[PDB]
Amino acid sequence: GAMNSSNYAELFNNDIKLFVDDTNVYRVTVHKTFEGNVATKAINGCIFTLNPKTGHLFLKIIHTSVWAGQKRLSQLAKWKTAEEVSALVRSLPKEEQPKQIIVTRKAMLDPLEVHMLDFPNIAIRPTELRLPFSAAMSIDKLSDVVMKATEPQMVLFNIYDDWLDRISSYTAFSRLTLLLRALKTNEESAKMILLSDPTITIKSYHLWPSFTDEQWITIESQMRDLILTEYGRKYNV
Amino acid sequence: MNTVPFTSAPIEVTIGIDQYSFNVKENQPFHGIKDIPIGHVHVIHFQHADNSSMRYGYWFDCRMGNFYIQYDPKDGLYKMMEERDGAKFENIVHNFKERQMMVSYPKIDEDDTWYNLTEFVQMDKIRKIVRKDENQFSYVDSSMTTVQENELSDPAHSLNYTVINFKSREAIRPGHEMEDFLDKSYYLNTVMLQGIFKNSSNYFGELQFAFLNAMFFGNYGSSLQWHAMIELICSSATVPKHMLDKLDEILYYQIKTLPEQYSDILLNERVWNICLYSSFQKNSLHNTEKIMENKYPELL
Repeated sequence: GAMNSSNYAELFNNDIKLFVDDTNVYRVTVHKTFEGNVATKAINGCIFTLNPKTGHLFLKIIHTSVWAGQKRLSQLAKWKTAEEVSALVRSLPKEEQPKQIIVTRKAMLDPLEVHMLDFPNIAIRPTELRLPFSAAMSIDKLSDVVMKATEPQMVLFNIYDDWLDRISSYTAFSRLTLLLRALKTNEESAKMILLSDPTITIKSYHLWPSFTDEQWITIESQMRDLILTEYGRKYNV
Repeated sequence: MNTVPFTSAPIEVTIGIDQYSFNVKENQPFHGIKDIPIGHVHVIHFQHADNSSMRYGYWFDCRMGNFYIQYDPKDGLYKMMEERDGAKFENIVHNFKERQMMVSYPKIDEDDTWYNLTEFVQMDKIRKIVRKDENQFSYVDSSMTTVQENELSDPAHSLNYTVINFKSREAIRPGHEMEDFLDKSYYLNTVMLQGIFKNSSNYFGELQFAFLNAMFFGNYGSSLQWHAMIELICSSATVPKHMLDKLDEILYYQIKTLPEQYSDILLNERVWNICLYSSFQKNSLHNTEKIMENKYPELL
């Protein structure tokens, strides 16, 4: 059943699993027409499919051409997500196929279940966790490849860079969720914290800066502070 | 006009015949039911006064043989049996009639209720859903599970309703996932009507039978089947006009007949709200929507 606080360690066991977040699949700008009506203009989107144990990210870029002449796009976006996740599973060797897929939004359950009928042994699960994967488009290199795409494209990343050389999956996931929670709550402040010391760079093959173990503790502290401040402001508490 | 005689009534029991019911006292000189209309299936059903659990009964058609009821003190129930000796049977019935120890099937001439509930129900189809091929009549009770309920445990005592599952390879064509899930017309029209049922009459027959088993025995699996067959039509954008008009009449009489006090357990809120207010066919069930809104506005 549902993935929650209680069964959290299951994410880092040796059963292959993927999180699927569909938040950034259908993206629009809302604008005024000449006649003063409102219209949307779609921009490129992405499916965020993540192995939380390994950090392997299957970023399926959703080009605006997939919406051309389609109706009820927010509904279609869930089915297109389920179609591409199913295609990804069929593309993987049997021993790499996930045993579970966890969807970050309950509206993905039926679309994914119907697309995965050929895989009755793959469990499709919701989660009670409020995961910040919507903020994936605040990671500059992921935003850059989505916006530059001129056609449908799958791009493979490791969202943990080389962290697993030094820390466990549990700790790497906690660092990722904290970074993304900060980026979601106050993007400008979070990005300022990450780049404030120009001597710490992002490797060409990495997403995040090359912090030492001690620098990560300072960074992680600065992100927690950012999150609590913003919370007091949101709620006047 | 046909007769189902009773050998005796040794235990106190509420006896149902179709939509009618009679209380019989322990050892009351009751010898059966006469004037049963030819041309329809019928159900004769029982609820013991000492165990209001296990409603049970027998589907039969008097054109197919001479049937009687006899209490079995070993198995502790009223059993239907066939009398193969025509002259012995005619002689039993004539005696009981002469002694007026039989109740009369109490049909009002104006009243088409039973016809309307059983229009498409045929004994030959009942006998394929309820498998006991040595008898011409079919036993159903409160507790019997469906083939579908069993998949999710005695196969010989199952209700073999047609399995309907909206999230199955049967229901969803590869490459038409979203289309087939949101519009079930291909599952209704190609798989179920053309493929399995062969025609709308057999589909309606099974739907009507599922309802009657839900109502008369409180059979939960039957209720599931009745709702699934309704939902499959209502969730299809493309249904023949004759089927929609007929479905509206079928459902109207089922909702009209349902005991007012059993709406809570026999009616699925989600299915009815979806069918009357959200589905493709939300505007195609005028009679059904009017009786549901006037009789069960709480559920909606």
